[PDB]
Formats: sequence, C-alpha cells, structure tokens
Amino acid sequence: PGIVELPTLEDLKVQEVKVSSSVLKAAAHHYGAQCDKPNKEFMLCRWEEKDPRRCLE
Amino acid sequence: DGPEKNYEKTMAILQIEAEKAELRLKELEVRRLMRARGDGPWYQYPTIDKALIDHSPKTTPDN
Repeated sequence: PGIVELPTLEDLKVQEVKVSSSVLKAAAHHYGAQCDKPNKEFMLCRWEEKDPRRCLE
Repeated sequence: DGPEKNYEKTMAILQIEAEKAELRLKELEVRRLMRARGDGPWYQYPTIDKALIDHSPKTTPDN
C-alpha cells in the first residue's frame, strides 16, 4: 500500500572508520567527550525523527 | 360517587398507560440502535486506557 522509500546507494558511500574494536574502546573515553556535538546531534535525530532515513546526513 | 370521578380518574389511568407504553417501545428501539452504532452512553464495552503507555525514550530509537 505505497512506496517504502529507501535512499539510493549513492549517499551511503560514506567514509567508514577502519579500526578494530579494541582501538575504539581504548580511546572511547577520549572520543566521546571531544566529539559529543555531532554525536548528540545525530542521536537526537535518531530519537526525535524516529526514522533512520532522516538522519543520513 | 359521581361518574365524573370515574371518568376523570380513568382518563388519568389512560394517560399514564399511554406514556408508559410508548416509552417501552422507545426502549426497545434505542437499545437496539445504540447497541449497534455504539455512540451512546451505555453498552460502551471496556477498552484499554491510554494512560498506561510509557512515553519515555526507550533503548532503541525506532519506537
């Protein structure tokens, strides 16, 4: 009953970090505090917009 | 006593019975009517209150 709109694969070709899990967790404390501003903006969209497709940017 | 007492009193008896008779017929019709449609005070079968909903943010964004 309608379009299940999915974004094209073009916008999904984003630079993904290539580091093992321990690398993330080792610097986790020094990562969350100093990169909070985009983290909180993205996650606020996740809970507010409630739709994955809205927070692609 | 005079026939007037019986005459007027019987008219009151008729008036009471006529009003009661038409109300019972209205009772059957209304009860049938609002049982089906349901936009009436009685026959409102129980539902679940919206108060018992947790509106706080969950552990997953998609909710």
